[PDB]
Amino acid sequence: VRKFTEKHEWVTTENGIGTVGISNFAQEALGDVVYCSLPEVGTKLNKQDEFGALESVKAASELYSPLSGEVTEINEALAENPGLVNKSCYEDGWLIKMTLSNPSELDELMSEEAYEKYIKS
Amino acid sequence: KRQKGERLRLPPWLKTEIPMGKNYNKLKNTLRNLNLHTVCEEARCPNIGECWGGGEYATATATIMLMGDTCTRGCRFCSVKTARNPPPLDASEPYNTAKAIAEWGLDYVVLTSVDRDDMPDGGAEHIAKTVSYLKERNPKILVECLTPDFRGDLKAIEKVALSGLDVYAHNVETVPELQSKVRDPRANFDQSLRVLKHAKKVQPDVISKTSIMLGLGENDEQVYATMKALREADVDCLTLGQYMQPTRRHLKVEEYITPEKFKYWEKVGNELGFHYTASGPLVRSSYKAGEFFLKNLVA
Ligand SMILES: C[C@H]1O[C@@H](n2cnc3c(N)ncnc32)[C@H](O)[C@@H]1O
Ligand SMILES: *C(=O)CCCC[C@@H](S)CC
Ligand code: MET
Ligand code: SF4
Repeated sequence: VRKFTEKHEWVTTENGIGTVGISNFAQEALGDVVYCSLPEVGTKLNKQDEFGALESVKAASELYSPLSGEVTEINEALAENPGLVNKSCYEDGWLIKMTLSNPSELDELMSEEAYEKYIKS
Repeated sequence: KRQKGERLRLPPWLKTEIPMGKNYNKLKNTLRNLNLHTVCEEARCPNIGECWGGGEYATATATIMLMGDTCTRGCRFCSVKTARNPPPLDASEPYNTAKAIAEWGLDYVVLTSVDRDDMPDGGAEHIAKTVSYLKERNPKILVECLTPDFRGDLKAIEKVALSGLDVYAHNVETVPELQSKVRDPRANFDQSLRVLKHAKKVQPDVISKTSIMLGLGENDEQVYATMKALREADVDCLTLGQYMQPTRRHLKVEEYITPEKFKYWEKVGNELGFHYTASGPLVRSSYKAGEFFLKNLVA
């Protein structure tokens, strides 16, 4: 169960924890990622709040929150291997993990098959 | 210090958006159906969103890359794939290219290609054929060709300059001092200059054009000497843009040139006598080439 945002961010939930990353379409557009600006653990985010940024060799994009919640963990493997988000955007290349202050916000995100039509139409 | 020791952070004036929209997917669908490639995609150009699309309500264009997506050369700045034995030429690509441009309705079209040093004529006939199919379907259409150097083969250059094109483009890329560090060693400044000079003598009515990348370690004295040598070779148009690292395994940016400094280099091009000088950080050889041509050469 993977939902998407209009800014090409995905989220998956398990045990009340949302794992946030960027889609495969976005990382392909961005290229080889070099630096990931991630928020400190404990940051309280609102939906669509700008919580970070990604810098690639030939591109840069901002990261916007798909949910309202509190940041619980950041992917520490991105400091030594930032290329994980390019070739593991849905698994090892995740960015942050957060709580869900308002789980009903998941209905505002599009499904995985609605997002493929979103980028192809 | 600034590269090969550290990394320079991307300045804000180089950030672009993820390509998106209906025009962008229309162009993509056409290219995949016809088995065509673009330099925009393979060189990972940051302007794809702007050139290919818009808001869905604009004039979409893209620079088709002929002769496959795999080059025989390994330029240290170029993210186009490299292989010693590229696949053979698709003879229908010159014909399918004219179909894609007829579909897009372009009045101005830019064509380019990978280098095919494995080909006896460097693929010049394959390029010239695409131009002929375009002019056959639309004689008034304006076509610009960003061609390889053909390793200085004068017969290969002639074949392209006789195809009927309007603009003959070939990029010098960098200053003469950095040719061996930046380009594939099969290219050099004197050879690139010989290409642009010869196309004029093959067809004196075509417009010659070349591009330079800044930020690879050159200094201003070398840049002005390069621009000065280009006017003495009778090159009409000039493009200057910021070099940007396309892949972590390609060259690091030595310096990020400010926007004001590109505006200065536009003035130098006007002082030297270029018919137009497209200058700016995100400017590339094909970037808004139609606008620059029509606003400056038909004016
Ligand atoms: C196709 C044209 O686009 C330019 N080009 C190709 N790759 C890059 C890059 N990383 N950065 C800047 N310009 C590039 C070259 O000038 C080339 O000739
Ligand atoms: C990265 O800067 C690649 C630039 C490619 C320029 C193409 S799209 C036009 C010639
Ligand atoms: C896409 S690279 C530019 C055109 C040609 N392949 C050259 O380097 O001369
Ligand atoms: S000749 Fe050089 S710049 Fe042109 S496509 Fe091949 S590698 Fe890229």
